[PDB]
Amino acid sequence: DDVPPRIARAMENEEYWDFDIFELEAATHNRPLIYLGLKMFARFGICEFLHCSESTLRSWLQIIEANYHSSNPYHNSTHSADVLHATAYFLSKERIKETLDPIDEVAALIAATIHDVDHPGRTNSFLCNAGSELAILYNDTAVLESHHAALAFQLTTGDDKCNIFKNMERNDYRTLRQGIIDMVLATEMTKHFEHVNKFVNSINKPLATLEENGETDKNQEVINTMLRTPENRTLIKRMLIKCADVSNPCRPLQYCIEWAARISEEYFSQTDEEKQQGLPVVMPVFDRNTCSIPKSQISFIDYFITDMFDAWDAFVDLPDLMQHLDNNFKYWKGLDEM
Ligand SMILES: Nc1nc(Cl)nc2c1ncn2[C@@H]1O[C@H](CO)[C@@H](O)[C@@H]1F
Ligand SMILES: [Mg+2]
Ligand SMILES: [Zn+2]
Repeated sequence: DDVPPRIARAMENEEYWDFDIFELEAATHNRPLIYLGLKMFARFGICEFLHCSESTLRSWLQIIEANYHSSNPYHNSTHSADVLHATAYFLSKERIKETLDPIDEVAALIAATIHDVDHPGRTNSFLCNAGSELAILYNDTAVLESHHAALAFQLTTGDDKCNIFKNMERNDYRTLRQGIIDMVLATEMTKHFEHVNKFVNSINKPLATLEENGETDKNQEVINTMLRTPENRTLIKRMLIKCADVSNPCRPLQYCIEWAARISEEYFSQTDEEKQQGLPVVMPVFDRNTCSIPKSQISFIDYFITDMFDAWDAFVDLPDLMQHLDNNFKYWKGLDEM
């Protein structure tokens, strides 16, 4: 409640898409997740659903945020706060509000908080090739993604004061647990095109077919009944977490460039380490001495972003995001100047 002025001013227009997440980072002193978490969890009314106190949530938001590495350029508490902000925005839209249930809204916002917890600034491929402690632990299969979720529940349940899932029912926790685990694991990029195709075939194409009839009262109930099933809700949740995770190209141009520079720096550190240690170079194009950042961002957007957000926009209707995507894409094209 009693938040100091600079941090309180940074979180004024937090419902809006245009949000100064880096002012919050500077204001909070690399602690943006706890302050943004407090307001976001309260606004939805998550501790009323979970039956937790304010002090239980503060201890929970603290211990996860401590395990986020400040040394990492991109994968830190500020990134998870940006994803949490993106998550809440998509949940607040009319398509997602009317489709999803309150249990799903809680699972999404919790998942966004923990999805990259204890990131080593490195990819899965690096850890498998290096023979890391977690690579051997998870058998070179969803190494980081399983570690993020597994460690998050170890921190939450393992300590009594940190446990936000203390007063819940037996059935309510397991459905919530299965929901959070699935959304965190869905962020793995090897299954990127799998999660995009399953979204288009099961949601968008049926919804496109049903919309041919019109806006009749009986037909809207069929659109409701079809989307609101457990299978399709999960596919919407898998798509929502994926989009919010890589929503930085759809931000305002200042933030887009900042997110681009940070993730690029995190690769150059990895590429320098792989050369010195004598590991196989899994990311050859992302080297500080040869990489074009503008040209790299164009390749990333064309491969991952453009087709995914096309599907997500067609479903949810996101005119601000797709307009920013067009403005940022053309800016990266303009920086060649040769
Ligand atoms: N803007 C981005 N550019 C590039 Cl090359 N990779 C990015 C960008 N934003 C996110 N990523 C990557 O996407 C993955 C998370 O979905 C991570 O491996 C890494 F963060
Ligand atoms: Mg990930
Ligand atoms: Zn992520």
